[PDB]
Amino acid sequence: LHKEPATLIKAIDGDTIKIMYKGQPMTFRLLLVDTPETKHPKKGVEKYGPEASAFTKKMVENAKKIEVEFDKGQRTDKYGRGLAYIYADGKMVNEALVRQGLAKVAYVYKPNNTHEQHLRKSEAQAKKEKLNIWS
Repeated sequence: LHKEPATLIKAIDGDTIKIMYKGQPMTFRLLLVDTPETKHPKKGVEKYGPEASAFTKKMVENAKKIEVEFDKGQRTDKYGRGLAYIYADGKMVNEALVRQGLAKVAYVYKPNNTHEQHLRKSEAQAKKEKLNIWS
């Protein structure tokens, strides 16, 4: 797995960010994490939804460099969204959200599950600290 440079275009939700990748605007979905949504299909603006959303947004908007890291499996989902680990200044956005109890580790689909263990380790820590979602 390789990190590739990308440019922020706009944060959309806790789990979705629009980025310029290899010169193309693309919507990216954060791999392996589910955050509460402000959009969400059925639901709507669930609890911690606005919180996860502001977290992702501040973190990617205040970064000097954003990098995209594809997993070993398919790289887009059925909506055309990129499936990646997103890094802000060397820090993985997907892990940061899980470490703060602002996301749960998702339904996992091999072979896109390389950082599954790391994330689960951060999820257990946030639960144990009883943070946000976990309180």
